[PDB]
Amino acid sequence: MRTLNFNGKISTLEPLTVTVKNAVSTSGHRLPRNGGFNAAPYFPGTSIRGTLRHAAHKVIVDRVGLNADGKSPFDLAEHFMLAQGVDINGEAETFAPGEINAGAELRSKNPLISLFGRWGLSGKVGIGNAIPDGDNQWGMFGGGARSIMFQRDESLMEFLETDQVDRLERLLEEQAEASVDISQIKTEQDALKKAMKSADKDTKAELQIKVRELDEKIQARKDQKQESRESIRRPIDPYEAFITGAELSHRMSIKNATDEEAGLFISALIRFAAEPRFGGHANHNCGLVEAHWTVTTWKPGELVPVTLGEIVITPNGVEITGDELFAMVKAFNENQSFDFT
Amino acid sequence: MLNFKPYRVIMSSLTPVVISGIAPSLDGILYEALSQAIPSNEPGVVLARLKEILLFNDELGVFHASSLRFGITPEQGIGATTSMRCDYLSPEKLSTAMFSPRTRRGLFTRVLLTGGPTKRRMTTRPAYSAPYLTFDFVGSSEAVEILLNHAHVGVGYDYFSAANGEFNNVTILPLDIDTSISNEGMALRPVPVNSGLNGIKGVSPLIPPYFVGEKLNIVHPAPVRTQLISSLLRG
DNA sequence: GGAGGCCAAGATCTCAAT
DNA sequence: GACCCTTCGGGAGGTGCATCCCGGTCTCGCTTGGCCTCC
Repeated sequence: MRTLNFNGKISTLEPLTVTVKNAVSTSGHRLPRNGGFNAAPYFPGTSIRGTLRHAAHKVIVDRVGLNADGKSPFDLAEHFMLAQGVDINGEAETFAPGEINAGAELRSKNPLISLFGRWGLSGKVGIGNAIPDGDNQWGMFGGGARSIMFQRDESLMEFLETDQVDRLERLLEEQAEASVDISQIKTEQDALKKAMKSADKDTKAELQIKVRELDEKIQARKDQKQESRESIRRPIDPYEAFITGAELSHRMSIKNATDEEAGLFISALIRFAAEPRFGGHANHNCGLVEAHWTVTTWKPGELVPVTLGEIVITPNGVEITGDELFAMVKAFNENQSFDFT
Repeated sequence: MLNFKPYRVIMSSLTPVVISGIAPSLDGILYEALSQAIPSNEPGVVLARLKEILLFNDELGVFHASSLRFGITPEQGIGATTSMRCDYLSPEKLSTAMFSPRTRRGLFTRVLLTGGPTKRRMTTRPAYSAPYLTFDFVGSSEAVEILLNHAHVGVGYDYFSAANGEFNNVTILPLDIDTSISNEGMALRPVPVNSGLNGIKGVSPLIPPYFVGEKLNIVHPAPVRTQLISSLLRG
């Protein structure tokens, strides 16, 4: 029973990005910000927590193994209890709200639910945000522009037959016509928008009405298209991300960690290192990181930190330093009482 | 029980703060920090230690620890943001390598994600984004410095899971007047209604953890208060 | 023949932008 | 094998010409009944 504080850094080998609903406006894609567009962004601790919870779930799945028939021994209910923390059938224990140290038996039997809680049981694992260190460590990556594979490489036309070439020509013509028509409709809509502010309070309704009707006219115009509903050639919008080699401060903790729960957490971090990526846009290999955490605890009876070791995750391997951490991992590996069902 | 002097703590806010109706108080943060430092969750033990680093007002039954007050600069002021939490059911989660789905005609019954017990939960909460967060207290500056810098505590709601209210650059500067409970007759923290202090009426415990214990009729300040950072540093 | 499962249907509309 | 004595100056430009175009997406966070096959 002790608190294990993980203080360290996260270095991005590749750009690190995340899509959040309230941060992604119609003007563009942005990282989460604690304020305006001039504030420094951050990588949410919710995303890191989700990635590490999935890693711990994978550790549990590997440990438990598969049944004789080869099917996983977890059904949907247990899967959602371990993954999302919801109870879908109402069969979960409902502890009394008064007490705090509740679920002692459940925390002893299911280390994953103890670390990352469920609804009705608080979790011992706190995972903080990844706050950048510098001041220009974010940029508009991605971007690009989808092209037409036959207007770029002429050798590909030799493969097409005559009917397919005719189909391609029809597709290009339809794309151009629809582009022009939709541009005209958008021009009219924007003209409405500019005079919308100058419009009177009574006029505030029917101008929005015409904007709406223009929108469904765009939709119907795109529906009229036959060869393709969407224009193949299009600019790709860039996504904001942390630059390569950005240093992000990360803080993680386990509150009242037994050796088994801390061992499960260390094992999750070990398994996380096989594919250590956060966030999305994995098609551009984004999210790949390397991190080193200084595992420390509190000296019993006084407010003095005690360093127990260090965990370093690199593309070349995982380095666990400190006899205490190995003791935690061994304690998790040797326990024979866990029941995750 | 120590030489306690009035201090003002100013921290830089890194993440939007979610306020659970009543503004977070510094004694709550210190209670969580001590619950992590002391490997104990018993309220009696943590409160017994918390009284060694925060002055306890016996007459009112509350710690000399003010509530949250956002510090606004001319560059950035108090803003409105939402705390977004979602279920990301990846192809790995929806895979037979993790669980065995129920089978009909050999096909696997898909998870109903638009609604039900197994829906993607798009839980969103109001949050506030300001450059600085400020608390007033009377206690040991060293212990509070250590707890704020090294413990896993934030300002607001559910910092453990969502990491809302992440802060850094904790600055503690001594004060001249104890402005931790009262100031010009207005309560700066949840105080008993009979204290004679003005503020918004409400029902809440007086000592942390504020989710545990009988909820008495209290008087607390407005949940969202802002002060200029220049006027906060004046001391 | 419930019983599992899918799919379509239900009101009107949301301004912030280096 | 002893030591003088180390230069002056002229003279530095002018011109054109500065392009055309595409093409900007799809979801979704709810519940229920109607209906298709299934055990």
